[PDB]
Amino acid sequence: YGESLCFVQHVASGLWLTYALKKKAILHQEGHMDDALFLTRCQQEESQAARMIHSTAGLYNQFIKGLDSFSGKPRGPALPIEAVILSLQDLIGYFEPPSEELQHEEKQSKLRSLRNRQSLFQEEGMLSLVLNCIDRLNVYTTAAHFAEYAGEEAAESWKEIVNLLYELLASLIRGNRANCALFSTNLDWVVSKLDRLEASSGILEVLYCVLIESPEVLNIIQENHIKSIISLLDKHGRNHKVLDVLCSLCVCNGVAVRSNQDLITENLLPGRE
Amino acid sequence: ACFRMTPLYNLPTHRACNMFLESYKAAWILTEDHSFEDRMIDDLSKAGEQEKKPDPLHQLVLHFSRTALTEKSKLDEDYLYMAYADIMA
Amino acid sequence: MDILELSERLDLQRFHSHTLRLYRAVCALGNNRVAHALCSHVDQAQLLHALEDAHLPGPLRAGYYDLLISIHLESACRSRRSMLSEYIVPLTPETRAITLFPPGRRHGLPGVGVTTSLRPPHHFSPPCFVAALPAEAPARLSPAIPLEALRDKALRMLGEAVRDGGQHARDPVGGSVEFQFVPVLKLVSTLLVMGIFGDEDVKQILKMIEPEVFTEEEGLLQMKLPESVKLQMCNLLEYFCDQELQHRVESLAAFAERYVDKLQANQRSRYALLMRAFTMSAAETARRTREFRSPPQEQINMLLHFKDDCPLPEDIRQDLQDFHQDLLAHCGIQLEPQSLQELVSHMVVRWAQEDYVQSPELVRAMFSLLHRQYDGLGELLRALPRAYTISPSSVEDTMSLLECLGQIRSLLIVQMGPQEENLMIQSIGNIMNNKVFYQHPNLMRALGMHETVMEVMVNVLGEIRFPKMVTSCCRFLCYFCRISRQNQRSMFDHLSYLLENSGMQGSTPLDVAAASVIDNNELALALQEQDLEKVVSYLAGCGLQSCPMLLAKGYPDIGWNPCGGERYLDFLRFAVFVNGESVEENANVVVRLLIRKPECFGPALRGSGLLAAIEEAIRISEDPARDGPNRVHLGHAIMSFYAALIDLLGRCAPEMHLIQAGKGEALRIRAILRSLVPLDDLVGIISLPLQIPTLVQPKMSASFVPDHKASMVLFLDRVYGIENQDFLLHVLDVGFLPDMRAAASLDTEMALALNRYLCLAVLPLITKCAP
Amino acid sequence: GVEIETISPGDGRTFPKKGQTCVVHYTGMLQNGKKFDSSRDRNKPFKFRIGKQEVIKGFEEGAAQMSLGQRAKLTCTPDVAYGATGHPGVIPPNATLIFDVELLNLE
Amino acid sequence: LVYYEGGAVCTHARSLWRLEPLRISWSGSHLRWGQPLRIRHVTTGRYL
Amino acid sequence: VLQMISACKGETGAMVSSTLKLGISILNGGNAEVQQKMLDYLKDKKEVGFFQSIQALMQTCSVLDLNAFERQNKAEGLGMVNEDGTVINRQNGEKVMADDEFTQDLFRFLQLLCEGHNNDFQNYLRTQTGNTTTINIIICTVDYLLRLQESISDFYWYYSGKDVIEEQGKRNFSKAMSVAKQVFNSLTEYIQGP
Repeated sequence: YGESLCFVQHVASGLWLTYALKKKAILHQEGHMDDALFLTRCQQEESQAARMIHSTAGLYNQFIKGLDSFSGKPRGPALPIEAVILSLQDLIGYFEPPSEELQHEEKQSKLRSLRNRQSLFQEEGMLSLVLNCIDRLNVYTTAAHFAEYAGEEAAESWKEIVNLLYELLASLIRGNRANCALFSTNLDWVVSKLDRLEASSGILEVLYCVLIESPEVLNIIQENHIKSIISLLDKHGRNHKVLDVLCSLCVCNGVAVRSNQDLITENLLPGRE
Repeated sequence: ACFRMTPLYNLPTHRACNMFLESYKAAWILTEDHSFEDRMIDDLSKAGEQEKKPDPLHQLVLHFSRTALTEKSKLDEDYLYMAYADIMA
Repeated sequence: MDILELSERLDLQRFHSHTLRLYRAVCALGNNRVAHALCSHVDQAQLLHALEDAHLPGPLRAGYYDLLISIHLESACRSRRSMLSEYIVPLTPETRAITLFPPGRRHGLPGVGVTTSLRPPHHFSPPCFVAALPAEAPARLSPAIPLEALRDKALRMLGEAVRDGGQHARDPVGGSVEFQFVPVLKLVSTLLVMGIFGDEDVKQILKMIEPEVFTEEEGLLQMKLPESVKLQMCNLLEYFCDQELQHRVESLAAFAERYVDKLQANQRSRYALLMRAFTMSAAETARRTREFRSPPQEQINMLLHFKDDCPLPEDIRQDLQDFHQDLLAHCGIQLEPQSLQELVSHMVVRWAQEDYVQSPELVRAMFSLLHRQYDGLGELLRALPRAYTISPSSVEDTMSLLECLGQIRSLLIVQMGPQEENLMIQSIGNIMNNKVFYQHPNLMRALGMHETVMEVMVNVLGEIRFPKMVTSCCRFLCYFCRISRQNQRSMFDHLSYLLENSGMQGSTPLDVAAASVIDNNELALALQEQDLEKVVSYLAGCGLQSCPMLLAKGYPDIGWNPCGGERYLDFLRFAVFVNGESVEENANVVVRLLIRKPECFGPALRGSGLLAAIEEAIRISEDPARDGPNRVHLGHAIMSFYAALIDLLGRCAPEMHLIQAGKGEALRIRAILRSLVPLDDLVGIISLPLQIPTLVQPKMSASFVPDHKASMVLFLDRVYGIENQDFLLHVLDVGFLPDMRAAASLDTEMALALNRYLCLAVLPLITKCAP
Repeated sequence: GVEIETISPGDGRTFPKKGQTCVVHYTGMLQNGKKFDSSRDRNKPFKFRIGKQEVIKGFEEGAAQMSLGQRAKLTCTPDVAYGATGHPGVIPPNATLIFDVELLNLE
Repeated sequence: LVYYEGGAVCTHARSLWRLEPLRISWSGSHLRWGQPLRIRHVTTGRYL
Repeated sequence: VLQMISACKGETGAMVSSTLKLGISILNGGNAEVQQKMLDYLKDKKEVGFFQSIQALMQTCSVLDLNAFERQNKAEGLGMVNEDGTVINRQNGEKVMADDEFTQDLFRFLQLLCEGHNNDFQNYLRTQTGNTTTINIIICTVDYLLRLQESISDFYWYYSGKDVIEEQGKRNFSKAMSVAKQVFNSLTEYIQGP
């Protein structure tokens, strides 16, 4: 290792490979001494993490294949309900941060591991695929009537897919401010699905943690999206999930915007009911 | 200009009283050299005798051992470390 | 439903406690417009009966109290806490009789006496809702509450809460001792730092915290408190040590009046005494170098060399000797508990030997507190040069500027909105008509204004969304550079970002970079070489970069931008040459860093001649379709680029007494500069006649004005030069006289524009070659 | 058009005109039975004078018709006080305002 | 298509490649040069 | 003292200029338990980055180059500035070798890190098989040494024409040979170990 100066090579054609910022690999016939590369092994704790996304990705391309086979044609390949229902709470335990009772010496090391762990994953999918499967999962509203396209094993597990999907989406955006910046481009997608009557426990604390991490997302919400929050405030009880989010949206990094200050004193306050 | 720039009783008193303290700093408190620092540290050292709990200087040292391992590419320039490193130096 | 009944339902008080944090999130960061509106919602007696209520729960107990400070008196504490450490005292008659010790060697009680620090009022406005609505309001300010009734309610809660704490109640007010003592102390700390209480009602809080030493029951400090309530105690004792530091600088500011009032008549007695003392010849000028040679901030250091060179008598040396050792004894050294220097020194170690802390803020807070009162002398030494003294007839001018500085740093921590552009610029224009902006240039160095005006610039510079604010931010700075000159090098290390975002209509942030290199040679030759290739990087970019200002306007296409790179040379020329003397280092580095760039020159000599550009340029400026078809003109920028190019090569040459000497390379830049640019290309442009007005007057942004003619005449002068006469009778054959008789024809802006040329350039060309 | 109903009988002697300062110890309450404005909470009498365009025109004509010691009831329609949008955070648009007033002193 | 990039992509997941030979028995031994191998892709998972 | 260096990685600020005075202070005396305090604590942590801090911190030092010298040679003659001012010589400083105290204290820190004649530190300081990155400090110091000699050799060849040499040029020589005084033995207490 390091004293290698070796290249990879053919056994039958007998010719080496190098390139001609991204450099395309070719089978060049001239060759020069720019192929004496040194071998380096990286850290071994995330290699099985790189393989588990491969295995679950082979599961999820099957899930992309199977769901739209009956989406365009009504029914009056077997789907693996038991294989996808238990694949995700182990990822929830995998992505859940440790508690507050630890010392700062050993907890922040695992925190710095888990941040670049999800930053390692967000290059190869991991945040496009969740909405790429829920984009035609949320198109039906009922639990057993509109979800009769697949079967009773899907009509019974209507709910237990999406309450883990939105929990996974929240644990992606838990704390880190490097991957929530690309969810600023279709913020209407997270602010138009609140009163859909199913899985309201995930999306609210998705939207709670998208506004703590980065200030590049809160210059987008003007008055066309701020009354849907008041609508769920009046339509789903008196929560503490729904007022700390407005307490967090106004102030960021110790500086506020007053294009978001009196917009709730316009609506929520002078009604007094 | 040095031949006839105007003397001190031509500039007013409110301009003289500020020319005062800027040189008073370089003349009077600049030359004071005392050892106030050995008096503070042995108090926090002898505070271990009371009537395996951490000592008050070790609280400061374990404080400053973990204020610098934050998730940051640029380390924070603090108010008190440039004083206190000189103190216990 | 009662607020007394949310102590048992476990569900409605977790909701109602978080309605208040949204109520103080909207009434925060200096936002005062809904602070008026929410006063109608939650008002005065609803606060004031409920705070002196006692059966309230803990979270709501703290939340309403933090709400009542964030809704009313936090827009008034930022302007005082941001300027508590800056010290300006007037020399009013109340600043002549103050002792450091109370007369009657005992230490005085801190925080009281008389202070005369210039601080603006909080400007309280009465809240009303029946008023008529305007139209956009200019200014909306904090609601007014009678504090005369609240000044005792801020004390009585603490006064009976401590006799409760000495009685050691098991279930006290709010549920626990933490909810007993955290909210009312954070209440009293804001009014204590805002300065509402007088000097004998803070007598009572110093009876409160410590009734054993502060005498002119149980104290607050010797009970066992949790670690979350006594950081506001560290804040208020930090405030007490801050005004204890204020008393020292107030006393020394009185002594600064005292010592010059002592000696500036001894000085004129000395000058009148030795004005007629002609008994000394070789020594008279040596003692007159004390009189007329030294600078006025150098005689003050010459005055006080009495330690262990002093023509001053022996009756005037000892009052400051008794003053400064009294200041030492006022500090921690005794100069050979009983005071608050021994009160809180044994308090931090007392709290530290009790239990291990859990918090990263208290172990920073009181560890910053005790080093303060230990090295009080070192803290005074770093707080006194940022203190100034103003004659007391300028208070009515300076409180306006202090309110404006309380406004600009109330607005820098809000992000820029739709109507936040005008309140910025009329405030920094209210700076301009103040007549303290030019009387003293260095109190602003103590106030710290000259970086807060660019910290607001880097917010909007990081496209640009605020075109109004940039030419107004540099408007303040461009006049700030040339009121004095030790303000110049406070801006010099900022030049890695001052011209980093320069590559607009109006003024651009390169104007202040050009003002950073003017009017002195030591600000000119001390440029580091790594900050100059970035200018020619933009010049080599615009050497074939087209203009985004032209194709979006609809004007014809030229593959490079003449006006985009025209003022990149004006900064370079003022960086090279200042005030009649050439630099010997930077003039050597500018030329070879210029001439290995192939794109930084024009497209003609990159290879047609020099007149081949200008002969097309004049005719495309005459044709309306070839030109722009509103002030930006491709027919005048093409020649303005060349005029900015050539004259820098003219006065980047070294001087003439370095030509005959043994300089091995100073002749070589001269040789390569006569070799790349030819000589017969000069006589054509000096030979080209004018379109002089006669009876019309043509356009100054579309014709050949002599601003460009004023370049080649100095390019002729000393870097090419004249030695014999067969060229002398040819440089003035057509070059000067058909245009100087054109001046004679009407001897009208063009006429004086060419007399600028005639009385700036051509006469020092022929006076120096008159022999 | 504003309807006035007295509450307690007063003087009937002095009713104000232009060039007169006035004190009114007013309370405010909207039509759905909610509190929004008062001077009871102040312990201050509100001080203004008529003809300065200070109060809204649904109040400036009703404040010039009463006397000393007189408690009245004025029901202002939304057309005479902030018709379009109004003050943000105080009154919703086009809601009626009902004030029960009392003149304290000073004509 | 296979490329080569700088250091920002050099900490990602699919820049990693593994070594396995053709035979099954004792394949996890210390090899020498002259042993035919295969270059393993781990994230998408298709050989080069 | 070490992790506040390890989290710095390439900043020559003013706090480094006190936390290395503390390092001089706590490593002075030739103590061995202060060395065995550090060795196991660095080897079992396995966090490289302090050695790249020492890699980057010693090459950002100022040299006796002769283009930044003859300009302040002229600027030092300007004692009196107009508009009622004096030269702020302490605020201008010496622009030639302004980083003198920084590399003065760093080299005595690496001196007294190994003055105790303990050779696991000398094999450590050049060869770290326990970590994945060798930093090899000694040839970096000798490239610093040859940058020094090809600086001061041309400094001598610049004024070999003039016989009598005056004050400030030789004071600039003095505060350079004063840091040469310590970098000349800072690699000798790497080699006098057995």
